[PDB]
Amino acid sequence: MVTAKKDENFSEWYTQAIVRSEMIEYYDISGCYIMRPWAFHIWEKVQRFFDDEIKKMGVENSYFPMFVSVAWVTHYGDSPLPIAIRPTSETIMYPAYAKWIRSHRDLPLKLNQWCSVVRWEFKQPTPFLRTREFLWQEGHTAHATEEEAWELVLDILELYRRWYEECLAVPVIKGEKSEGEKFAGGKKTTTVEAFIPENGRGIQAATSHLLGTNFAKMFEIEFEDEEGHKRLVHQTSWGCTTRSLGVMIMTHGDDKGLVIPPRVASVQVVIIPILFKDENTGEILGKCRELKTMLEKADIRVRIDDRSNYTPGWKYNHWEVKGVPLRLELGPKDLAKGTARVVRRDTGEAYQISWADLAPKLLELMEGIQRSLFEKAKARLHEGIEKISTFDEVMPALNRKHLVLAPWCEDPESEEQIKKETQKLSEIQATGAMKTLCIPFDQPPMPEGTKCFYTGKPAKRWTLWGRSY
Amino acid sequence: AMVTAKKDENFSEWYTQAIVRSEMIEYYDISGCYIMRPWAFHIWEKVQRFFDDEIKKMGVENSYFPMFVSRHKLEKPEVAWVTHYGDSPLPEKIAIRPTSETIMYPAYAKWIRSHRDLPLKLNQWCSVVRWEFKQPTPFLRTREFLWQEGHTAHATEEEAWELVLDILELYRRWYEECLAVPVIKGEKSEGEKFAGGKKTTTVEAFIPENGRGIQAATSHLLGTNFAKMFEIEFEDEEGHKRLVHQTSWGCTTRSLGVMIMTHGDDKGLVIPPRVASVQVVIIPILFKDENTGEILGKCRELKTMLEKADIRVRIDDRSNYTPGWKYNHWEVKGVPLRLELGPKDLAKGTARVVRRDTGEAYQISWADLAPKLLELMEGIQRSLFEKAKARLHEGIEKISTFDEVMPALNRKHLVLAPWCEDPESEEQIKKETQKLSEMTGAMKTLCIPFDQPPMPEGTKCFYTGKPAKRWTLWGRSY
Ligand SMILES: COc1cncc(-c2cc(F)cc(CNC(=O)c3cc(N4CC[C@@](C#N)(C5CC5)C4=O)cc(C)n3)c2)c1
Ligand SMILES: COc1cncc(-c2cc(F)cc(CNC(=O)c3cc(N4CC[C@@](C#N)(C5CC5)C4=O)cc(C)n3)c2)c1
Ligand code: PRO
Ligand code: PRO
Ligand SMILES: [Cl-]
Repeated sequence: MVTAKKDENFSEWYTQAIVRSEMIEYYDISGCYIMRPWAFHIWEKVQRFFDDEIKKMGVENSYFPMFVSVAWVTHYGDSPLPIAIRPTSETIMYPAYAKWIRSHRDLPLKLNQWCSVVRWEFKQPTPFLRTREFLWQEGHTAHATEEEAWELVLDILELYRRWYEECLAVPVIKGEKSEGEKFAGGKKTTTVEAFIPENGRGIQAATSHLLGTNFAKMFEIEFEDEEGHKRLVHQTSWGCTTRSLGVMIMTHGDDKGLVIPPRVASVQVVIIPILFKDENTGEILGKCRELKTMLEKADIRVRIDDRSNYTPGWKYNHWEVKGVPLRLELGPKDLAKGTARVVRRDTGEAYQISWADLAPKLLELMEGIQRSLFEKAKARLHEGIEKISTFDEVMPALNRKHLVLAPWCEDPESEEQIKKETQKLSEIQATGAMKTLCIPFDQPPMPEGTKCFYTGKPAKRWTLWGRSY
Repeated sequence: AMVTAKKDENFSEWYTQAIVRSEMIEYYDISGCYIMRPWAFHIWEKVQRFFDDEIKKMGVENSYFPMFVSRHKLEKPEVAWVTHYGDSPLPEKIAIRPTSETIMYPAYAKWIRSHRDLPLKLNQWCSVVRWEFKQPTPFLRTREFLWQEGHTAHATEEEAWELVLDILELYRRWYEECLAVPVIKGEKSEGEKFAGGKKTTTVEAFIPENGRGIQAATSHLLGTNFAKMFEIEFEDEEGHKRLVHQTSWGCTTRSLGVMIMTHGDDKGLVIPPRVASVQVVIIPILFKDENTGEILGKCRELKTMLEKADIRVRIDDRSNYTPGWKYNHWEVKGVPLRLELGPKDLAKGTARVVRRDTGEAYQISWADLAPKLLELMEGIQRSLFEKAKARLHEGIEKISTFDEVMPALNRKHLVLAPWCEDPESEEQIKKETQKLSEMTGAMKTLCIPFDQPPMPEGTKCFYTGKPAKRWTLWGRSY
């Protein structure tokens, strides 16, 4: 049972929740975490969704080696050798792209791979959020024109919005990264950002880069034109990781533990026979089995927790901590009345449902839960953003654990200065630096001559700032 | 580009040409590692979806464990050691997984307390690293490869062994039902067994052109051995602690290599319809604007019709290539069926269909296309399998004495021979066969087949002269 309370002791709540739900297991190498089925199934679900969608775009999967020509591999079982793990595979894939692309009809080229990457940062580790090894997908495409590459950047970003909002019920904000926060060596980075109210931090949910021609020039990825001229390809890359699971956990969880959106939950309905220690005669479990078969006919994912020793209250708490969206209780009166009691995890509301009506009503409830989780989260996102005009509004907003939307001149040195000055102010108040999250695609109007909230120069666009992961 | 090496003359060069010119493989600066290009990955995804669906029906759940393993857990030459980060040594070196028993089973020891926690059935899809010094072979013997490894724990041995056999049957289906590759079920010798395990079962395949057997997949009864070393125990119903009974089982991208080698021909790849991401490629014949728009439109209608019968169709309407180039391209890639549509076909209300495996052409009315192509695809799948099965049967000589061994090996055949099953004799046979051969010429056991021929009373071991125990399949091998 989760005993830390989410808003009072958030990091402790997160650690308790992810372990007591059986999502992760600890490991004797720092920064590495076992993904148990309760978490991994969620990965399987968003992976299937995204993979189906990119295949509709003509992206095809592949596998490139994990060794880059540095985590050095010096020996093979104490036989020394005469290596380097991928943090990301641009340098692994792009020589191959230079080889594969010769003329305009070789384009576009669109590849994806699902794999794990290793990033051995010294800083402190947190499961799903920032780890030594994590799973992701990385897509890399090359196009004859910049317009086509940018169109794909935006299509992928929309797919990421759907990954978060339709699968995980997490609202995100589409936007463009500042010059200082864009991918190294690219033209323009787009992103979807999420918000964590309990610590007021923005977090990058996924990222989709217009690399432009810089990588082509560096790796000599050229193609011959239709008129016979050598031209550089225009490239993109885009990635999204198991950090999505962390965001989902933080968005929907409450004081009792996780809440898993029905669309991705490994079990959608747990059937809990109200049986005590020697009560097994087959009457309750039989109807439990019948109900499982019926519900599975409607493509509902069901488990019966028929484990001998635990009380019904133990099982209720166990499955609430895991965050299964619906619980179906079947005990003796239920059996004698022909009904079952269903409790939905997000609100605790209970329904007495006739056995005939179970599969429809549950489908209904699941849609309700999934929509409600999104709408409540979207409302919290909206209540977490203060639209300001001047710098004196910044520190107050940050102390309410909010982000700010402010008019900005988009000068990069100004972003560095704002980082340093908000860090300074935070230490004197006693990680406190505030930085840009994105420049949202949805731009409110910019009245003529609006001043940048920090520099006083002419503002160019509304920019989203906050403390960050 | 097209294949020009002949499969029955320079087999190695033929294989290299077939995997490169079909766009399956790309070479890499780090020896023993290859890029797996999309055309190969499509086949991998087909067999992966099949096997994953089937183990999900058994209650196995997917998971993901770390790629790194500590020195103590690993050792409770193949193994790659991360020893430095930059110029600095790590305080303690850590290893990249060659296999995950030592990574998963400490967690198993912690998760299993009661008979109510069993069975525990997990799988993961990942890659592993076995860094041998010798010459690699794309797909078949590589330093990094993709696989699935399944790991289960049970309250009884009988239950674990049932699961071992059920997984082995899934591997038979993977090879024979999906890839159309015949395999032989059997049990490994004591010396070829998984180290630490109790009993290893296997499906073995055969490569006729070089005479070599190769393990296609493997399913181990670990028994209680690993439960002992990792202290994986459960309380039964009367409060007594018992060790669990364990299995582990794996299958890799080697299967793609075996498929290639089995069905490929002088024109290159031949993909069995069941694992072809493109079963039918439609090639519109456009020459000097003879009815361009109408031909393209009819191609799209035919694709929709075929898709409704679940046929996997691609229209190659790419402009910058000729029809003849498209023929060669999709041939070397092994697409099972090519459909051609031109002005003549447009008028007659028909299409011309060429099957990759034999080259036989058919003229088919549009209304008949779907049932006829479903039939042809079933026929191609079954024919690939049956021809390979005959080649496998012709590549095994049943013998009784050692003096028949070297002739049979020189015919590039395997031998099925009665054997006493003492391990010393397997080492002795290996050494003598190698010496007589004069890339290894040695002969080792491939498996003791489940399907045992009769053992007449008093049959002698082909090598020691002691009483034979069972028929054992031997050969040169990968
Ligand atoms: C940022 O300052 C830090 C502060 N405090 C601690 C750390 C830290 C500590 C460690 F011990 C180990 C690590 C290494 N892991 C990662 O860097 C990382 C990055 C991402 N990322 C980065 C952005 C991205 C998106 N969208 C990219 C597309 C991929 C996405 O998901 C996801 C995960 C799970 N892990 C970081 C780092
Ligand atoms: C035997 O002396 C040799 C002679 N000549 C060359 C080598 C060699 C050279 C290398 F450069 C790299 C390697 C390492 N790769 C592998 O050993 C290997 C094993 C398997 N295996 C082993 C059995 C199994 C089955 N079924 C198990 C389920 C897993 C299955 O698929 C699959 C693959 C793709 N690679 C070996 C070794
Ligand atoms: O690390 C990144 O952000 C880019 C996009 C995915 C692969 N590399
Ligand atoms: O390497 C092997 O043979 C076993 C089976 C898969 C996991 N370990
Ligand atoms: Cl946290």
